[PDB]
Order: sequence, then structure tokens, then C-alpha cells
Amino acid sequence: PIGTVIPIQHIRSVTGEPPRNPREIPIWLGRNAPAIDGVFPVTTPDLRCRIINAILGGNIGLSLTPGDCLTWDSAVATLFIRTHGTFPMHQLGNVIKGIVDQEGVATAYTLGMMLSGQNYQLVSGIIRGYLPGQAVVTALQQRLDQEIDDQTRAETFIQHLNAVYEILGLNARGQSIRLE
Repeated sequence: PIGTVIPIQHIRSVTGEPPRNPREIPIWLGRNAPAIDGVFPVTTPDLRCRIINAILGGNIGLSLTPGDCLTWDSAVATLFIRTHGTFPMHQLGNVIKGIVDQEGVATAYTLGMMLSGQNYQLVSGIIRGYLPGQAVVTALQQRLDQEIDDQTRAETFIQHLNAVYEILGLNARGQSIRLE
């Protein structure tokens, strides 16, 4: 094969194979995508796409093509888009609602902006409402807002998210796991 043969099962091991529904798999990916990227260098667009579909194996129509999956964000979004008939930014509210509940605000934010196509702010607005501790909400709203660009806010949102999870020292939900 030209490029790199997909270890796939290695990747699936990273993701931990499909979760419950197909409809979950999109968002599910955006979580696992970086992890997949660990196994798989996914040095081509081709690769990226073949991984996803190969993960899920029997996914209805999420089976993207080696030309849509150039980024993980586009693919993950599209698989969800597959199952939810696509959205006119109507759905992102609900999309955020589901992941945050399941995985947490940081991840949901991530899918939401991917699903939304890098207009984080809308997804973020819903997300914001999903923060664990008001310190997190406030602080995030403060620093992540203040970023160097609009998308810098997009980029570092989760980092600040995790950051506030750091300073409050949570895993997320205002736990304060960290010693201090």
C-alpha cells in the first residue's frame, strides 16, 4: 500500500472500539482521534478516513472517503452529521449537552467546534453552561476569552479548561482531586 498500512486494531485498542451507538461514534472519535494519532501517524488523508470506518467496522454511513477526513474534526463531525441528518447550527446545543454529560465539557467543546466547523463560540456558549465549578466557568470565561486570537480562544479553550481543572485541580466536576 502507498503510504502506510493502517494497524487499525492498534488504533481501535487506543479508542477502545465503538461505544454504544453509531450516532455516538463521531463525538467518540474526537476523543480518541489524538489517541489514534498515537498509533497511527496517519500520514495521509486517506489513512485518516480508512481508520475511522475501519474502527467502527459496521457503521451505517459514517464510512467517509479519503478526501473528507483531511482533518479529524471534519470526519468526526460528518459521522454525527451522518446520523443526525446534519444541522443548521440548531443541533450543536444538544450535541454539547450529550457529550458533556458523558465525557465532560472539554471533550464536548472539542466535538462541538469540530461539528460546528471551527466556530467554537456557539458550541462554547452551550459548553460554558456545562462547566463543573463556577471558578472554572469564570476563570475560563476570563482567560480563554482573552486569548491572542478568536481561534486562540478556540485552541486553548480546553487547555484552559484542563487548566482550571488544574488550578481548582479537578478532573472536571469541581472535585479538586489534586492535593493542594
